[PDB]
Amino acid sequence: GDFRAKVWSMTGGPNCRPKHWRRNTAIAMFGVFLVCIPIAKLSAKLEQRPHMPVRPIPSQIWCKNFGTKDDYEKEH
Amino acid sequence: KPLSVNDELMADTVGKYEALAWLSGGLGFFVGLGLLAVLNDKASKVPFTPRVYPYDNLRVELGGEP
Amino acid sequence: YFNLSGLILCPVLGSIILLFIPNSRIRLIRLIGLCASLITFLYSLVLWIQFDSSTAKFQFVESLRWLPYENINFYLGIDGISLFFVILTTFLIPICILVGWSGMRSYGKEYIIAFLICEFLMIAVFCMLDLLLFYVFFESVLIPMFIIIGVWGSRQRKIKAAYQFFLYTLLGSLFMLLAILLILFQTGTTDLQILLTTEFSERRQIFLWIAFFASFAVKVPMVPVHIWLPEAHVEAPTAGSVILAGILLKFGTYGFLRFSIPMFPEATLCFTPFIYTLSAIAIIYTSLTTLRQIDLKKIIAYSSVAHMNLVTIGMFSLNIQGIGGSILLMLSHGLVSSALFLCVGVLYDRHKTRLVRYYGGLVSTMPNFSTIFFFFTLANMSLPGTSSFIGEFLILVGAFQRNSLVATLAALGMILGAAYSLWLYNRVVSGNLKPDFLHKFSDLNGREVFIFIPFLVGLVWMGVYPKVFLDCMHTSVSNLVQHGKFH
Amino acid sequence: GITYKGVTVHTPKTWHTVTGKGLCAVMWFWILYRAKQDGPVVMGWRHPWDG
Amino acid sequence: DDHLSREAVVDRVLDVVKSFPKVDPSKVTPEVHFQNDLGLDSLDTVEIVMAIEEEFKLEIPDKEADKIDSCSLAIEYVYNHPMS
Amino acid sequence: GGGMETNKNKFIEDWGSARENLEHNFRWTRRNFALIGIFGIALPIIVYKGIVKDFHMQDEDAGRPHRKFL
Amino acid sequence: AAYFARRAAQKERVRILYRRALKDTLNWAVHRHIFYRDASDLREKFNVNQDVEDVDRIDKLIAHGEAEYNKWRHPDPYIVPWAPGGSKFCRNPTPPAGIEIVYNYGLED
Amino acid sequence: MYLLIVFLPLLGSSVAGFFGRFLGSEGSAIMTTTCVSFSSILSLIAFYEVALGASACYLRIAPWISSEMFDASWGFLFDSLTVVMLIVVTFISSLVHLYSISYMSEDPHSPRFMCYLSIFTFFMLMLVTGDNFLQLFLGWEGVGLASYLLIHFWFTRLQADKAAIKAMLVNRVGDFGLALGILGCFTLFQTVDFSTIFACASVPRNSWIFCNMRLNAISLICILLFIGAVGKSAQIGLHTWLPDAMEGPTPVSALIHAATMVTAGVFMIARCSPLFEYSPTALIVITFAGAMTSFLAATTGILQNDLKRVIAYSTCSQLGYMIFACGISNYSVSVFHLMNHAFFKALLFLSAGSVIHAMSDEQDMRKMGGLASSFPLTYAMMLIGSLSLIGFPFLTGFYSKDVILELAYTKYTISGNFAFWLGSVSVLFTSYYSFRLLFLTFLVPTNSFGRDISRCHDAPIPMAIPLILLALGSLFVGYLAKDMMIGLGTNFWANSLLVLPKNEILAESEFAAPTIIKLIPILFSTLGAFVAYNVNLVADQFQRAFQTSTFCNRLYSFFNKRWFFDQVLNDFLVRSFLRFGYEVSFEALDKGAIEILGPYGISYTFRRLAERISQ
Ligand SMILES: CCCCCCCCCCCCCCCCCC(=O)O[C@@H](COC(=O)CCCCCCCCCCCCCCC)COP(=O)(O)OCC[N+](C)(C)C
Ligand SMILES: CCCCCCCCCCCC(=O)SCCNC(=O)CCNC(=O)[C@H](O)C(C)(C)COP(=O)(O)O
Repeated sequence: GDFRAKVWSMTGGPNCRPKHWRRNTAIAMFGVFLVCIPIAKLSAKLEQRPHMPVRPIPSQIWCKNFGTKDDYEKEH
Repeated sequence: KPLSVNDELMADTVGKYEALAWLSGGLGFFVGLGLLAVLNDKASKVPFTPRVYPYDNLRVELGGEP
Repeated sequence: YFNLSGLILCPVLGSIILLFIPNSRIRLIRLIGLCASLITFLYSLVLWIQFDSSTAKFQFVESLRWLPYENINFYLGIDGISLFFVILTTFLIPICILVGWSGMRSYGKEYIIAFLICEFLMIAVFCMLDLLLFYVFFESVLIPMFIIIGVWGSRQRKIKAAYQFFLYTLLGSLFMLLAILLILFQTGTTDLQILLTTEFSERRQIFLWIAFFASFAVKVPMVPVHIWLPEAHVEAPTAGSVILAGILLKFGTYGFLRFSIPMFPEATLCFTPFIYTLSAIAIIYTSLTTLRQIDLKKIIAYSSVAHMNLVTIGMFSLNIQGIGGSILLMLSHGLVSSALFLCVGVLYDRHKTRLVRYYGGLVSTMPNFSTIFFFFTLANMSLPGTSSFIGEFLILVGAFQRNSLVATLAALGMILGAAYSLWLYNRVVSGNLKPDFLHKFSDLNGREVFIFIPFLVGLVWMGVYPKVFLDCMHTSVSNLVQHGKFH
Repeated sequence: GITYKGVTVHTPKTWHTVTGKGLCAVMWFWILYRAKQDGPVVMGWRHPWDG
Repeated sequence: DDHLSREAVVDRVLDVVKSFPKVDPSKVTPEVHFQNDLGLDSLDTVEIVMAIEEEFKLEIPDKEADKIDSCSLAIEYVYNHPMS
Repeated sequence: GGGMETNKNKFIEDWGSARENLEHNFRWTRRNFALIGIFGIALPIIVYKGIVKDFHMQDEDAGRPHRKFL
Repeated sequence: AAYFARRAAQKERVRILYRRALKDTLNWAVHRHIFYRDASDLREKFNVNQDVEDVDRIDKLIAHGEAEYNKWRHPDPYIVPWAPGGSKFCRNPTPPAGIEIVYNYGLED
Repeated sequence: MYLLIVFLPLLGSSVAGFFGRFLGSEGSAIMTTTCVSFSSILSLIAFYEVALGASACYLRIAPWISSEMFDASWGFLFDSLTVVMLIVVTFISSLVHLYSISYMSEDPHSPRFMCYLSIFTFFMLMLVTGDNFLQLFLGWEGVGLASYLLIHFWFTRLQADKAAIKAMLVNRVGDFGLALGILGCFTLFQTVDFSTIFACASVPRNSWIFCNMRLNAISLICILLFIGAVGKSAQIGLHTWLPDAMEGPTPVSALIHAATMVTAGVFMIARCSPLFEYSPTALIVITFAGAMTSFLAATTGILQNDLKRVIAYSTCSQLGYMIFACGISNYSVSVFHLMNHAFFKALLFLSAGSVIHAMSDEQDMRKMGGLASSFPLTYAMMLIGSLSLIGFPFLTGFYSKDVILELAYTKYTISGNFAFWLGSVSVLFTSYYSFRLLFLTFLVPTNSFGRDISRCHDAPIPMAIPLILLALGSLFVGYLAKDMMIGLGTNFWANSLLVLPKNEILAESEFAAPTIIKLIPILFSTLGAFVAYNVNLVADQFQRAFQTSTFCNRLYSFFNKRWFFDQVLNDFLVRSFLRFGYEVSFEALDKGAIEILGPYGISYTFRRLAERISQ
């Protein structure tokens, strides 16, 4: 209506369409990509695979905890 | 038009007790079918003997005494 | 070296400085009061840092003679139980000061002075290790709160509510004072560490425990005496309700934790079913009465009785899950409930009404408020990822281990708690607008956005990683679990 | 768009009709092909190789 | 997505009233009265109002559904209604 | 209309005042007596018996004698 | 007054009953090909009773007709989606007019 | 790479909801769709790596709750069972996100809808990838919160708010049951982790004192967990929320209630199988509840006229089938049917929404007809979905429902016979209402209005790609996954599912029974299709019986009004509790009774006492 154009909301409001949403969309991907890098690096470090894979799996490129917990008798 | 004191909480062809009777009949259908299933006694009509596993019914592999 | 002396003297200096400042200088009064509150909060945060979490001995102990023969004296000390209470009671004061920022021109200097005297009195309550002086500062809070309720009340009802609250507090206080006197005469002193090493005859445990329960149960309203809380709470300023619910409701439970659960281990066991019975029906009755309330501040005020009665189930379970998990609930309640009264205070300051009927459709005109209000609605209804769920679940696992039935009855509290919490939000926020009643709106300003920020951060930080708070208490709450036990 | 009495019906585009017919034909051919392979098995006429 | 003009409404309403067996389609003016200009039964006015209702896909509340007794009123009602 | 304050209605305001001034509305009838003597005098007793018996049955299962909860 | 009001009010109640009965009949008979005979019979119910002229017997007939309709009525009637009680009702309503939003509400001095 | 699977939807939601004002209605859709699609491809590599490579991964981030021994850390467990749920949930979520790009093309608040969808997907991923009972509970209640938020996405409606609050109340009773079960788990094993509980789930053979009763420790825990499963999966006890929850958007129905969050109970039962296997008493309850739910939903769904509501009862029946398939202690078949249904029911909802959206949001089957020529694609897609649902031979719904039925036949026990009978009749009823929905919407002579037909437009590209993918799934995925999941001696599940050697009847399900039993579902489906055709396409329409028989009218009302559950349950529980809130607790206990004996009711006699001191 006439007054909903004077209300500020994080989501954007009804029928929101900024003039530069293309540029903002590209930035948002790059920001999501930058914050996803440490999450991926963190995941590859704290992950444990007790069983060796049947066939070469892509996770052996970065993950290094393959067949490490086989000596479970000395776990903490 | 003064508001009612309980003005905070406000199937027309049936009443609460009549619909409760209908629900009781509907659930009694399930109860009667269960009683019929009991009366059938399918346990005594099994066509095969109970399965028997080796190594004393897999006692060791199921956590039994070694 | 940060000790308990400076933390208590900071509000004293803050209140004295404003005492001799002309009232025409309204800006200077607000700045000095806010600065004093913030300095006190930082002092408390520093006191957290240097807190040892491996000894059950009281830390940062300070002594000041009171009687000429050192029979009773000012013994100040904190442990893993009362540290977070001190931090919370120093953190809530700057928020209360910031609440009345715009309208402060009418209140004057007597507002900040009253709140600073309040902070002075509540800091010493959680730090006293003397039974008598704990009572002296226990009942010194009445005068500032009496003044706050009466002078700056909303309607003419302020005279009745203040009288009722004062009378109830007095009747509890003197019946406790008689027990304190009997303990002093028999034992000889009133030091807590000495009273925890003195054997009490079994006949005297029941009488003293009942007398202590009389004063504490009023400030943790169990069942017969939760009729002063709604009236005195509704007839209070926006910042006044934050103090009453944030801290003043934590005296009863803290009093139980400090002076009841340990000084009488045998009496506590005998009265455990009694506390379970009162708390179970209080959770059921209060969470049900909340559905049929029409006042915005009278619904949240009934959301505290159910939550605070869930705490007393945890304390009397006498295990690490129970006692340890009950502390997190009060810290969570001190933040969730006090944040809800800020949300109601936001609505009341703009539109001078509290009936839920007048409110509706605010999601389309006040979206930031709706987002913030919804978040604290989720916290009030024990959602995981919030500080309330951690305390709520830890109490349940602490009581199921002792009695499966009481944990079952208390589990229906979250059934009813999630009922009115969302149903209130649907009425107030969601729905269609009513331009006939109210038509002018304004979303949260800079103060309201900033004020809610520490509540938002401090509610998920405790809700996703409560290990920071828990590991600081296990050494202190485990020594509390067993006192008379030696095996 | 064809009008009979005032009301008109917009003819669907070629892409929709072709895709629908193709998917239906694939479903029918798959059903018949499966009936050729293990149709006797579910009928009980012949085990896979059990007997 | 544009509301049809009044004359477009007139066309459809007059077609609906014309396509009736009891009426005589010789003279059907937009300003006619069902019980005074066409000489119909009292009940068949309800049928015509209904047939108008599904013809424009609109639900007239029953209170003033019978208030429509002339072709003039029907056109005005189906015009001033925005959701039609 | 340059004010944010609500246009309060007489009916809603009076209804809320009546719903908040219910303290002086008892007549001490049999309905109130029966209600407060059942759902305020018996349910607490039933619950207390429930917890006491739960403790007793927990005690007997372990073989320990009953605890004097009085 | 009775000759203009006490009798004519029933002449409107009968219209209301006919409308509601016709809508219910269309609701029960889903297919349009079957609704025609049902509606014809429904009007034949009314068209046979037109022979009456005295109020002493018509009123109880209207009462009985309302009683009958109230019990053969469809449990789940058909409602236009944007009509009240429909599925699309109040989906994205037009915001009310006259509502204004103020800025700089709480500002010191 | 596995943390990215869980946290991409969270990041997409946190971007599209916090900075949607800069992205608009298009950037907010792109963010969530791209994030969920990348999570879906990562789930595909996770399936190639864990399920097929047979190397499960266990990932612990940080401790969440650390009491003396109440340790429930932030752990993620990816095994064979978890990965199947991942590739189902995330793939369906990505397809629903793509569908909503074109569905929510004219709705104003599209970005918030996509933010809600992403947060729901994140909560479901936390549910399925849960190492503890608390992270599982975290997801189990976050999924309910997300469903509540999405049900009243149109907050202006009143029915949407009522449906959302009813769903929250039912899910809250379910959460209470689940919380009691979790409390029971910790009291026995002093842990909430799945590995320790499943390792030590056989030793305890003791009895507890629960609510003045002496019960079995494991059986009580299993029953309490099944209460929560009933609450979330809309079973016999607590199911009224699901049919009413259709007031939300169609993509909400397709994802929130068809594929996911109704299979949450089945997934929790299947995951806790190493614990449910040692409580034979609980399995009987599960079987009975599943059979009752399936038959009741089948009977209720045959007389509904709303297009969306008919499909909801189909979902309820399928969930009942999965539940008593779990009750026969055959969890592999339950998960197989879960994954099968998550395809041809999402397809059904999406095609129904495509019909509704093009028909100016017309939801009544009495006002549509002759849409087959106008909507070729969607008619074909709904035909495929319906044929899969009824269990047409050599199709996705044939490889699971038939196996479930023949397994129920060979469970020679009292509980098994009841489930077999109800599941056999439910096949006939399911065929009947599925074919009635197909006939009335598409093949009967047109009953709609002129305006709806004039404004017709078939599904565009964004609403057709997910449809076509779901059609290919509902055509081939059941056959492809038949061998790995319900094969003989398959090691695909590895240690995800435990079936004790005693209660293993999979081999006898294939060759121990007459061939007639293996053909009962097909015969009943054909009978139901014939009945539906003869009652809808060509019939004298003897509905005059419904206008002359009092019993027939009441019988029609019984099936239409959900077996009189909503009316009876409301009046006898909700209204009673509302009265219990005011007329007693507020009116008598604390109103004046405390006041009259308190400080001013009668204690004000000091005015009548102090004034007398002048004597
Ligand atoms: C706390 C643990 C669980 C977390 C669950 C989070 C679920 C979302 C909770 C908040 C949702 C918002 C509901 C309250 C506001 C109701 C809708 C609203 O008004 O919000 C605004 C603001 O937009 C939002 O909803 C922002 C809140 C949600 C986005 C932020 C969520 C970030 C991710 C969730 C939290 C991350 C961690 C979760 C896991 C612990 C949107 O307004 P519009 O859609 O534009 O339409 C309103 C009409 N008018 C414009 C005229 C006013
Ligand atoms: C769901 C159930 C479906 C419906 C079932 C049947 C329900 C009704 C059953 C009973 C119906 C009746 O017979 S009773 C309804 C009619 N009964 C009569 O006696 C008609 C006498 N005539 C008049 O009242 C006037 O002439 C008038 C009609 C106004 C014409 O207006 P005009 O003066 O200009 O001609």
